[PDB]
Amino acid sequence: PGATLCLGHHAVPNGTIVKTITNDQIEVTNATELVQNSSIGEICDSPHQILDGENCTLIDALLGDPQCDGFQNKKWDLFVERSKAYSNCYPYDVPDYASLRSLVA
Amino acid sequence: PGATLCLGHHAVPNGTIVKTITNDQIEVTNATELVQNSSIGEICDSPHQILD
Amino acid sequence: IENGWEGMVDGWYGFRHQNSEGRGQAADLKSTQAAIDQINGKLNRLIGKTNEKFHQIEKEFSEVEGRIQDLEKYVEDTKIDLWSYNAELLVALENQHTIDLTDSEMNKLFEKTKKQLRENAEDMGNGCFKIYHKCDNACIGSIRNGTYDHDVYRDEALNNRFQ
Amino acid sequence: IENGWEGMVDGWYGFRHQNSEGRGQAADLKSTQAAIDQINGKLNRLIGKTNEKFHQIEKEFSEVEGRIQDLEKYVEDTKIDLWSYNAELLVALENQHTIDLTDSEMNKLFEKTKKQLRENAEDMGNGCFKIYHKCDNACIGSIRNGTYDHDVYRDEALNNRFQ
Amino acid sequence: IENGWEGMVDGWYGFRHQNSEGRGQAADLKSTQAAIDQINGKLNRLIGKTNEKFHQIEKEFSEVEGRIQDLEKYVEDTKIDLWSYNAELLVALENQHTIDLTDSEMNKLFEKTKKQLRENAEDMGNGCFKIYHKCDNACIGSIRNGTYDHDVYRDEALNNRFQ
Amino acid sequence: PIGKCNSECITPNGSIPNDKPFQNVNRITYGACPRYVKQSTLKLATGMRNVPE
Amino acid sequence: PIGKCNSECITPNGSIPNDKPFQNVNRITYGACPRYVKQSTLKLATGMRNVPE
Amino acid sequence: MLTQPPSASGTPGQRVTISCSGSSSNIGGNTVHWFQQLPGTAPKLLIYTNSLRPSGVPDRFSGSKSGTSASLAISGLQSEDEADYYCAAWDNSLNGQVFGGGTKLTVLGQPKAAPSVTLFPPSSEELQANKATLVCLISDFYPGAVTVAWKADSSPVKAGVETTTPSKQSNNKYAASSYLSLTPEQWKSHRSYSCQVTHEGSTVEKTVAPTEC
Amino acid sequence: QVQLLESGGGVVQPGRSLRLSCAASGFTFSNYGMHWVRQAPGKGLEWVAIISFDGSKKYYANSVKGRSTISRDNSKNTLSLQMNSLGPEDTALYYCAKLPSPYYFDSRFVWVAASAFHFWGQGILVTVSSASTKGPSVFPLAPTAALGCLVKDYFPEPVTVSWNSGALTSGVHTFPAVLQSSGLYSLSSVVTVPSSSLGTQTYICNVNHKPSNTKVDKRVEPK
Ligand SMILES: *[C@@H]1O[C@H](CO)[C@@H](O[C@@H]2O[C@H](CO)[C@@H](O)[C@H](O)[C@H]2NC(C)=O)[C@H](O)[C@H]1NC(C)=O
Ligand SMILES: *[C@@H]1O[C@H](CO)[C@@H](O[C@@H]2O[C@H](CO)[C@@H](O)[C@H](O)[C@H]2NC(C)=O)[C@H](O)[C@H]1NC(C)=O
Ligand SMILES: *[C@@H]1O[C@H](CO)[C@@H](O[C@@H]2O[C@H](CO)[C@@H](O)[C@H](O)[C@H]2NC(C)=O)[C@H](O)[C@H]1NC(C)=O
Repeated sequence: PGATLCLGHHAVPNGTIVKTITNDQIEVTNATELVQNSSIGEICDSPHQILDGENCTLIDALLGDPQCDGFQNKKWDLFVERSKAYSNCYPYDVPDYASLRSLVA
Repeated sequence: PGATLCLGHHAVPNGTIVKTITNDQIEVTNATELVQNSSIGEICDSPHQILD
Repeated sequence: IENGWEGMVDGWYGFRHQNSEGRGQAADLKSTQAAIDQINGKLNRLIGKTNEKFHQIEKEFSEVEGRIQDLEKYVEDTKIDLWSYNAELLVALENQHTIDLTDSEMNKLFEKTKKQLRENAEDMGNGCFKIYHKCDNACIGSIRNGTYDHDVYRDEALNNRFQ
Repeated sequence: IENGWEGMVDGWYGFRHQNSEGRGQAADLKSTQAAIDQINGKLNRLIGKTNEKFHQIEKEFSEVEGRIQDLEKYVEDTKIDLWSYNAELLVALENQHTIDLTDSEMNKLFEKTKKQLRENAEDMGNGCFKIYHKCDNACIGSIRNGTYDHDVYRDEALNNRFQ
Repeated sequence: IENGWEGMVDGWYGFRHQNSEGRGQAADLKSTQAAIDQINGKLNRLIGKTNEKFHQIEKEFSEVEGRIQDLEKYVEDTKIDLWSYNAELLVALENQHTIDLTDSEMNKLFEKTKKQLRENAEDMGNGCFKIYHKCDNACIGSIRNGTYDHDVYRDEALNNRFQ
Repeated sequence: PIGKCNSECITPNGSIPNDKPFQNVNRITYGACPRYVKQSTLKLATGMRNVPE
Repeated sequence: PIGKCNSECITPNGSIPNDKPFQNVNRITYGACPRYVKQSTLKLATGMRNVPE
Repeated sequence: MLTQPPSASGTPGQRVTISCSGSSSNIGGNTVHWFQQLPGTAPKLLIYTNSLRPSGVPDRFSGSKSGTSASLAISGLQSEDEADYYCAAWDNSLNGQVFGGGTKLTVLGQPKAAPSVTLFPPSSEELQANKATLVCLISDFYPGAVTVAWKADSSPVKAGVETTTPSKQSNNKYAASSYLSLTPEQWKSHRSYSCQVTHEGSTVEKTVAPTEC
Repeated sequence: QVQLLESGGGVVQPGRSLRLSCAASGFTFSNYGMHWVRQAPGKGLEWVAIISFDGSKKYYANSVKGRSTISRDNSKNTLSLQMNSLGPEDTALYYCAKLPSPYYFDSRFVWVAASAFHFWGQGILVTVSSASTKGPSVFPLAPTAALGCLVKDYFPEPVTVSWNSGALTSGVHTFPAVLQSSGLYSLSSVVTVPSSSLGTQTYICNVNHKPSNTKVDKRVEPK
């Protein structure tokens, strides 16, 4: 006699909630996170050249604090200053310390 | 007996490509540049008073 | 619709008809006028509205100063990036809206017609109708002008459509 | 539509049919392909496009300096707030557009079908048609593939639909 | 639609009917409820969400200092301009969305009705139907409530519609 | 060089027209200038989708 | 700690992947880094509305 | 098949465009894509879904498609983009993948075109095996169109075979090399061989010549 | 990235059959439909076959339909092609490649992605012609200056030329082979070298011909 014909779309048992203009929270099939919020915990030595100046500040290596003689004439892309860094040579101070540090960096 | 009647829009042989949300590149009839990127090469003495 | 019509030069949307009197084409004034008005309003919003800025910070440096130089560079760079983002987004949104309004005007005209031919015609699905009675050029004009009365041609079209 | 169909695994949109030969289900390739293309273009726009920034101002301070510190904090905070606003707005807009394009593809397919069954069927209103003639699995295939001719089944369906 | 109805006070969208029992008007609860929900969600997003900022830079100066003053003015001015742009764009977008959702709810209701009267009525094109059978106030109620069965009135309307 | 014309937007490259909302000639501006952006070109559609025949 | 890997975005917490457009690990960045935002999570829809069955 | 013009051309930094015409069966219904084949290597994917570039591809390459016509644009064309470009799309009628003919794009070579001609004689082990092959080459010239007039003691021959190598990645320098080969019969019977270039980069045809010495 | 070992190239007599196989590693082979494309020497790019990520869908070109078979094993991560009744219009390079295709050829897990996984394999050369593949004959060619090596009278075409254990890397021009009235191939490999190195460091070319077990070295200089 006569047949019926339906039009439909698929679905999934476990969708995820997202946000749009109409709805603060609406469920969709699948979605991707756009906010990187996790990190390993270590710095990768490539592709940027890294200089781990662990007991030394850039200014100490500059002046030539004796514990920093390794950094003589070395180049870098990113200098990593540690919270354990300390100076051991003659006491000093630098007017405009930040500016010299920034320009040397 | 019976006649047919069509609904349509115009077109042009040489459209220009623009960008929207759906399509990175889509062709339209005509479009205008919004980024001034050319200059003459000289400074105009008016309407601002200039001191060379 | 399948494609566009390159022969239209007195409008943007229109009609093509094939009847016993031959084949003809004529554009619709109201729909294209509305599209033109909207795009002109868009241009009037965008073009010619620039505000004045006279004295600012320096943005090029021939010396090595450190902290203040770093800060000024950072400020100008941040401003530039944010404004470039805004410009790209605004252009994308406005072009999407232009496309949407043009398509909406086409569909508006199609529906305005379809509702005028209540039962005297069928939708072939290719942006063209099939009118089921002898419709002359004057009848097509009565269609487009908005004066077409379905009652006059209703019984003939219902006959030629169901028997 | 009332709800979705969890049994579909070879596509996103589809058809279900119940005829004298039984009940069947099969998806539509073109519509889901278009939806997938649009979402892949969206991802290609967003993902993998990050520009380089190397040397900037300092953003953490272990000392109390006053004016310059206040200014640097203000600058970074302003930048962060503006970019966060932009991110939230962009995500909201793109998700709205994704929803809209998927729904538009569903309605596109529904209309493509409805125009194919010109007078041989009626719209029950629940996202399902009622076809008024004996339509076998081969006839359903002729529907979906786009080869269905209404003339063949027109008179039978008009009979079973008006008498 | 031609215009609006100023006599509606128990809703936003509705129906007017003229039958042998007279002329009547009554609003639709579901559609206006959905529109109200969406606009209330919009207001809940916008209103009452302001974050705290306590200590910032100075923004008015009674002296002539030069570089740092220039930079602070530039920073505050840039921030102000960017936020003003964002505010104007957000208001424009939200108002466009409000208009769009209201019109969409009206068209939703119109289609919900049109699909209910499958063949017993015709679309006159002016936001009004023509029902081709004697339909009393109870029949109109059966329409709006969603209980209208077309089969009961189908044959009478098909007769008065094709002969 | 200093010329003899009229333009309300001056850059170190010369005066530029102040009609388009954006510009990328230079970021150093004086007057009613369009905002500097990094894009070399942003095109605004003044017509419908174009499917030729 | 300094490791032996490859990543073009470095933060004081470590290297991070440079695919997602945003990040909230830290605001101090070196390299091709995603922009710091305050949101802990922003999710982008890769599928249609989901009304289950 | 898909219709791509055989050749494209331009100047460094000109934004060339290649086109691709199809049919309702493939392009009107499906998306297109574009591959690049550097001479002597496997093709690489440039564009897919008519506008999308993969991770490796620079934003200089862009694509578009409308109706039955697809387009592939290159904005900042440079020395390292002389290659073959293929447009392709899926066809539902054939239920397969249909490619384009292929398009060769060349750059504006500053017509220096100074063929560093060098005539080379046959060696010992070739003649011990009753073989001989005298060669004449041209390096660092432009464009591809050239002719070579043989002089077998001031006499012309037929069926002379040579191959034109494609452009260099940096210097954009063409090169050809034609070698005539026979046995010692028709070899030791004549003494003066010569090749005469006929090229659009100098005044008139230029002859160079070895003799049997 | 993608590490594929290709195999099956060679010379196959007319009317006989070829059987190629490329084995991939570096990704989930189990969820990508694959293509076999071919490229005749000279020019041209013709598509041969396509296979779904589970074999459920195979399709061939009308030009090679009814005489070819594409197959795959997800356990050994292997793609393979078989073709019978070969003629001269089939001598070509065969690429096993993941091209963009309709979505249903790939799995559900890779329908949506910002990456668009792709790769083309290096060519697999098959040649249909009469037998007796003979090794090469290499002659030095010596006279701003120029010198090189001419390698003639070989078949198949697979040939490579290096200079001085891969030292001379600039100015080198290896000329594409040309076929003749006989089943023999030629290849000139020249280099423009200054007139100030006739005795500075004389040069010697090396020619690697694999389908003959041939590595021929020969030095070039005038008398
Ligand atoms: C649904 O989306 C998620 C993203 O949240 C996809 O999960 C990712 O899948 C890719 C490849 O399969 C992996 O490289 C990522 O590590 C996954 N991320 C997470 C958080 O799981 C998932 O594949 C998508 N599902 C479908 C069917 O497309
Ligand atoms: C950085 O400094 C620390 C502390 O000054 C060093 O640790 C010392 O290591 C030496 C020998 O390895 C010991 O004699 C000390 O006792 C350690 N310190 C303490 C507090 O116990 C560390 O070796 C230094 N590293 C570098 C790379 O300079
Ligand atoms: C199509 O748009 C272009 C803008 O890109 C218009 O070209 C401008 O036309 C105005 C007046 O005709 C001139 O003042 C400008 O100098 C033109 N600019 C360029 C770049 O040509 C063009 O007129 C538009 N065409 C139509 C038919 O409206």
